[PDB]
Amino acid sequence: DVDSGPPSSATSCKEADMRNSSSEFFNKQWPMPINASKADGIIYPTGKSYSNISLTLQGLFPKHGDLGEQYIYSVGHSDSN
Amino acid sequence: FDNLIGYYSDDGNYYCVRPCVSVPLSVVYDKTTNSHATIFGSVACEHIT
Ligand SMILES: *[C@@H]1O[C@H](CO)[C@@H](O[C@@H]2O[C@H](CO)[C@@H](O)[C@H](O)[C@H]2NC(C)=O)[C@H](O)[C@H]1NC(C)=O
Ligand SMILES: *[C@@H]1O[C@H](CO)[C@@H](O[C@@H]2O[C@H](CO)[C@@H](O)[C@H](O)[C@H]2NC(C)=O)[C@H](O)[C@H]1NC(C)=O
Ligand SMILES: *[C@@H]1O[C@H](CO)[C@@H](O)[C@H](O)[C@H]1NC(C)=O
Repeated sequence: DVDSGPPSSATSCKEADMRNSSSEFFNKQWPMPINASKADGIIYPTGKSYSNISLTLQGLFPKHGDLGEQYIYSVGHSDSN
Repeated sequence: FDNLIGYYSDDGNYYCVRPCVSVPLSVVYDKTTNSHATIFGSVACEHIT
């Protein structure tokens, strides 16, 4: 197999402050929906290129107007002084 | 129609790929005098020679 390097020598993990999605700290909602008119979230064809044409392609695309799921990464606790 | 149109070569020049074409043919024929001539339609003589 492939060597992943040395294992972690720390025998102690770090305590995390768990807050649910309705903890009035992560419910700030900026929607940002999928807009097809901007070609949002469009995966290009893998081995071809096209110029100055409009094509109907079957593939894997997001739905128009999809709000999606919003994830926020925060900063941990630290001392004021 | 999923046909090759252009190609980016290794020398740095873009090229246009077109299918190989043949010149059209028309034959004008006269039965009474038994004489005929050929017509290369819509193409100049410099492409014929
Ligand atoms: C950082 O991680 C990489 C990959 O997880 C480590 O690279 C491996 O190092 C071991 C030796 O300890 C080799 O046997 C592997 O072949 C390496 N893999 C790759 C993909 O490079 C690297 O050693 C780590 N560095 C530190 C400082 O921990
Ligand atoms: C990209 O495509 C458009 C439309 O297929 C081209 O616009 C045409 O240009 C010709 C020549 O000037 C006009 O006769 C047509 O009326 C135009 N059609 C439209 C709908 O505008 C355009 O020239 C193409 N661009 C390139 C760089 O090839
Ligand atoms: C999608 O993009 C177009 C062009 O950028 C814009 O006119 C339209 O308002 C956008 N859609 C929404 C819902 O804002």
